[PDB]
Amino acid sequence: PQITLWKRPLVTIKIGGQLKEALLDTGADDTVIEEMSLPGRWKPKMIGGIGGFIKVRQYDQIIIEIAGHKAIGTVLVGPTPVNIIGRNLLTQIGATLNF
Amino acid sequence: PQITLWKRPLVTIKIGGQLKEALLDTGADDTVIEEMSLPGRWKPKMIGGIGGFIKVRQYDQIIIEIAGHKAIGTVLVGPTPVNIIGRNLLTQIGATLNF
Ligand SMILES: CC(C)(C)NC(=O)[C@@H]1C[C@@H]2CCCC[C@@H]2CN1C[C@@H](O)[C@H](Cc1ccccc1)NC(=O)[C@H](CC(N)=O)NC(=O)c1ccc2ccccc2n1
Ligand SMILES: [Cl-]
Ligand SMILES: [Cl-]
Ligand SMILES: [Cl-]
Ligand SMILES: [Cl-]
Ligand code: NA
Ligand code: NA
Ligand code: NA
Repeated sequence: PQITLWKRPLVTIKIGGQLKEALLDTGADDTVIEEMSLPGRWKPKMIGGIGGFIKVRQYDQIIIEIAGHKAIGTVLVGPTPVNIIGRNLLTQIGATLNF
Repeated sequence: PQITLWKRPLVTIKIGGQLKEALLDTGADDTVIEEMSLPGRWKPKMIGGIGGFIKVRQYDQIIIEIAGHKAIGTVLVGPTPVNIIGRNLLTQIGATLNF
């Protein structure tokens, strides 16, 4: 599938067995998910955006499904306003920007 | 043209007669450029993202070139750490997300 950008590119994801909505974000290096209970070991990290940095929990090797595609990689969990799928997982699902 | 996402999707832009580098950002609603003198009328705005809000100057109807593509639209000028091309201009240059 090919998405225009007239609306936010929101898709369904599954993480921790839960369905959620998230933004496909080519401008994000990392994947940041809103506060949730997620099993697995983690470590503290800061991540930055406009407005400055926030403290998150970094979980490595998390299995996530993104619009039906399975990916495994690092997921950051913390007080983001919007769930973001960034380039570390967009590359694993084969997403590209075309134009 | 197809851009893979193993690295940040940075392109060259021309704005105000000056060349700059900017990120093609499907997760951004708006286009945000670092502090610069830009001629024209503007009005203040606040925009938000991962670390909170920043104040910007909103300029409408700015002529901009993005990776060789002309566009005319709203540019926000303020203390972003990275120049961002968001969906208001990605739709004009014909970008789509393919996965
Ligand atoms: C630019 C504006 C119009 C404000 N839009 C947004 O910021 C919306 C806000 C939405 C709701 C909150 C959750 C994020 C989403 C997506 N974003 C866009 C989104 O694409 C945003 C754009 C951006 C890129 C670079 C630097 C700053 C801002 N990316 C990000 O917020 C990601 C998050 C991350 N760590 O992966 N930041 C970066 O990948 C990133 C890269 C380089 C940096 C250098 C110094 C300082 C900060 C840096 N942040
Ligand atoms: Cl780390
Ligand atoms: Cl299944
Ligand atoms: Cl200047
Ligand atoms: Cl002027
Ligand atoms: Na789906
Ligand atoms: Na106007
Ligand atoms: Na794909």
